[PDB]
Amino acid sequence: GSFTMDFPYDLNALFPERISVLDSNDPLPQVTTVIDELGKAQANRHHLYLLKDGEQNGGRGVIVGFLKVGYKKLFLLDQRGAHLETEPLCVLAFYVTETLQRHGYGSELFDFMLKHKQVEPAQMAYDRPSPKFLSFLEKRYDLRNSVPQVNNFVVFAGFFQ
Amino acid sequence: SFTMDFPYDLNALFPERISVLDSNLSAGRKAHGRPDPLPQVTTVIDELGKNRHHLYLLKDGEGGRGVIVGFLKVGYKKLFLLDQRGAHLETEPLCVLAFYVTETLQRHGYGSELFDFMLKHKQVEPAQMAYDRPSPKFLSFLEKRYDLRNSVPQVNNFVVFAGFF
Ligand SMILES: CC(=O)SCCNC(=O)CCNC(=O)[C@H](O)C(C)(C)COP(=O)(O)OP(=O)(O)OC[C@H]1O[C@@H](n2cnc3c(N)ncnc32)[C@H](O)[C@@H]1OP(=O)(O)O
Ligand SMILES: CC(=O)SCCNC(=O)CCNC(=O)[C@H](O)C(C)(C)COP(=O)(O)OP(=O)(O)OC[C@H]1O[C@@H](n2cnc3c(N)ncnc32)[C@H](O)[C@@H]1OP(=O)(O)O
Ligand SMILES: [K+]
Repeated sequence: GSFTMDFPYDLNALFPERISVLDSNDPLPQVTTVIDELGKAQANRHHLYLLKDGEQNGGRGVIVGFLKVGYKKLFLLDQRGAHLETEPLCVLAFYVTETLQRHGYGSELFDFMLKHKQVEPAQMAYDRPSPKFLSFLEKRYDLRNSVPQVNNFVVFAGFFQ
Repeated sequence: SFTMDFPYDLNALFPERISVLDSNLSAGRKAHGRPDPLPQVTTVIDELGKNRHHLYLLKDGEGGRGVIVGFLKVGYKKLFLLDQRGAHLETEPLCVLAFYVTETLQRHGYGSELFDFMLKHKQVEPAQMAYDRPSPKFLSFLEKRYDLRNSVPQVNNFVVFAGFF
């Protein structure tokens, strides 16, 4: 249980963000309890996935990572450098808490999104991805061959077709 | 209300800022024996919806589970705007991106309570922000409650008023 709210049906359907918390199958970092604040110190909605793992505090546990995807209208270059407008699903944010990286949490988060969006990794665009995320994509999803862009998004060979 | 523990680095990098605040006029009304009627609701457990943007949720409170009666989402956006004489102008104001109060409770002052809370806490006036594709009811809201009447025509789907400049 991650939320304690009741939503009217209309508000829920028009809710500007889609959010999912899933449980996971180690050094615990320091945490803060969030109560009423997160992040503090015909519409195509982005989908935020959060991963929980642990039984701290009678099962409450800890959110160890998040993944945000979404549709974005992108003007891309193709294989022959021709221009092409398109609206793929994009990874917009991807993070696992530092001390728990390289423990498989990211893979779990990413896999859940694929299964449920029924998209493959080569069919998405990646917004300004970090070195670690590139490595992750190259090593765990065999995404090796990129088609050069000038708009800060990365897309791989399979995307075209 | 949330029941999660966030690591500090994850919290600081969290891609969205979200705030839930309790309603005063909802509390006052219930307290004086004339609470507003709640529609049928769904209990959320692990699913919602089935420069960071800031999402505000207004809770009608119980002391059990309250009810979210409205939401307001703002965020900074880089915009290429036209001014009053049509000169081009790039600027990055706070924008309203989404604004909704559940249907049966519209026109009870709830939208005003959310909008006022955002203005105080973001410390902006309504004329200094831009409005992304606002619905007719929201325009009405702006015109009637905040005296935002004079629009400066744009071609990019955002609405801004004279005071903005
Ligand atoms: C487009 C944007 O959203 S950019 C994403 C934001 N990320 C950052 O700023 C820094 C790193 N942050 C992270 O959250 C993670 O490292 C992620 C999200 C990229 C991957 O999630 P993890 O839980 O770490 O991935 P998981 O453990 O499932 O798989 C591990 C693989 O990811 C990569 N990886 C994870 N940590 C590192 C690291 N420190 N250096 C290099 N590669 C790394 C490697 O491919 C690794 O495989 P290896 O152990 O065989 O070298
Ligand atoms: C940028 C984007 O997000 S566009 C906004 C999305 N809106 C919609 O899809 C439809 C309407 N949805 C709503 O959620 C609301 O009516 C809001 C958010 C626009 C205003 O919230 P409320 O809680 O209803 O506002 P509040 O009760 O404080 O003030 C009422 C004023 O809003 C306006 N308003 C509210 N409902 C209506 C309506 N059916 N018709 C016309 N104006 C309305 C009027 O100006 C009204 O003043 P009046 O009663 O003197 O005419
Ligand atoms: K509360």
